[PDB]
Amino acid sequence: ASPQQAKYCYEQCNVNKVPFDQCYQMCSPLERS
Repeated sequence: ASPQQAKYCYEQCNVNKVPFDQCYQMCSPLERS
């Protein structure tokens, strides 16, 4: 597992430019699916 990679995804998603729901859409497979 890698909670760090998850946190990176949820961080960089909005840092770059994506809506929260889109962030969840992309990072969810990584974090928990």
